[PDB]
Amino acid sequence: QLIHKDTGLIKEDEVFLGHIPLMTEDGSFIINGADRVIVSQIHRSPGV
Amino acid sequence: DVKDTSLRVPPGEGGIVVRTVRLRRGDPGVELKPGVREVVRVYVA
Amino acid sequence: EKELLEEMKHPSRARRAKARKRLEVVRAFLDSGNRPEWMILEAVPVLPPDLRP
Amino acid sequence: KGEDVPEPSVPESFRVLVKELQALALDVQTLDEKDNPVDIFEGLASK
Amino acid sequence: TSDPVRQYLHEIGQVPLLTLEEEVELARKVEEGMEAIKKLSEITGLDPDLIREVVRAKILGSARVLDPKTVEEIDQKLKSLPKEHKRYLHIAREGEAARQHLIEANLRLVVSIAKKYTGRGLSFLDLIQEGNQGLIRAVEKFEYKRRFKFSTYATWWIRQAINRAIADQARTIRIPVHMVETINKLSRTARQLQQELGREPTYEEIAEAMGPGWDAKRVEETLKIAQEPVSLETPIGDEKDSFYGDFIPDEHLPSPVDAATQSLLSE
DNA sequence: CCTGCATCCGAGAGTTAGGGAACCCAACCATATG
DNA sequence: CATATGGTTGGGTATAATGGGATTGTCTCGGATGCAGG
Ligand SMILES: [Mg+2]
Repeated sequence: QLIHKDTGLIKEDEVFLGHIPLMTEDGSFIINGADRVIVSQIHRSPGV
Repeated sequence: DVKDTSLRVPPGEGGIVVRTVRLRRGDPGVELKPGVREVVRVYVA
Repeated sequence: EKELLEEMKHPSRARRAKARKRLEVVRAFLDSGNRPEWMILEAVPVLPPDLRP
Repeated sequence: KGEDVPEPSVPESFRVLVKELQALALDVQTLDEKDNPVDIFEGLASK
Repeated sequence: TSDPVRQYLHEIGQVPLLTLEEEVELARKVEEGMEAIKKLSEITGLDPDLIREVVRAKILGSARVLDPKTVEEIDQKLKSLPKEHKRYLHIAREGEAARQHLIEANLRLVVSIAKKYTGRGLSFLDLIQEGNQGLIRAVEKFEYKRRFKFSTYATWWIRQAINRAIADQARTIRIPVHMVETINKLSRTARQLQQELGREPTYEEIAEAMGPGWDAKRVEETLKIAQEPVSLETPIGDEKDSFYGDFIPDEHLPSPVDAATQSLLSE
């Protein structure tokens, strides 16, 4: 929604943003026709 | 006025041709790179 | 070079070392025949295209 | 042809090295026993 | 020490801004100096560009490097005119000084404008330098008699200079300005038709949306000519050992087999 | 004035294989065609 | 050799606008060097 602070008029619109890849049932992705796996990353936890 | 640019079996390979796929410009869902008219894939077992 | 050679008579060792180090460069330039001002570029050479294809 | 291979020449990587050293404003020269210049480029780079 | 952006920002910030009075005065002095220089040129009969150059060189001083002989001779001849004319020369000097002061004071608008063009093939400092060129153009062409503020006229020229520099220097293979504009229009139209269609449009859609004189083959050729070259040093693999150019064979030099065939054929 | 003492910066860190974002308007040389 | 077409290039827009955007888990070693004491 586009809201004018002064007038108060509203302009509601649904916009297409692109595509999001979908995970298959077995847990992989099909990127450019090729099967790919995202590997989990171990790192230092945030905090004090 | 033309020469050979054919696809041949590399050394140490070969077998039985089991599957052929052809993708041309304009085919639904096909996205070739600009300038490439068509692509041919051969699956050999 | 003459100033540095006289500088090499000081009792201090660090000062003598500095004079010797400066003299290395001065004498290298004097013997080689290279001019110091050549260390500043005016014309930049351009590599042949086949080596930057 | 059945003969034995001839004697080799300067590899092209040394010519590439000389050209890349010239691009850094360094004059690399090959000399003979009497300190005269020896042209390893066969004359293709001399004006 | 490092980070030249900080150094340039500090050097521009060392010059105070201007008020309306100072700006209008500087514009008046530049305009009357240009009028005075053309009057001198008419009186002496020489080329106006040359007297402009000698006046500017004498103002800039020895510090800034036509040789000194001609500048001195023409200056002394210029310092020989009778009264009611050398006054023009003085006004020209003051106008040139006013032009310098105006550019020096308004440099910051160039940075403010150029800071919103990053990420388009030109570094920050290059955009600032081209904006400075546009600012020089605007200063030279500015007409204060219209009572309008200088920045309103300067912004257009700064943007024009930045856009022209981006169109001229952003690509390794130079594409003319009209063709670059055509590519930008193609991209915009394709983006809007992508959003509208909820998917990437086919080339016929873009050709239809550009207008008459556009077919799918032309769209394909235009996108092909818009391709940028890749680096021969693009790293392949995680280890720092394989480059893209390592996989490209040389097709120019004849192979040993080909040379042997030619030699045997000659024999 | 000398000296020592942390301090900063720069240069190293095995081989082979496989891998891959403004728009418009008008003049002017270049090239194509006869 | 003589044009005629597109492609290319230079010039122009007038409310007012005035200082940017990232930074992060190695380890040792050797020389250059600024700072402290005597
Ligand atoms: Mg390797």
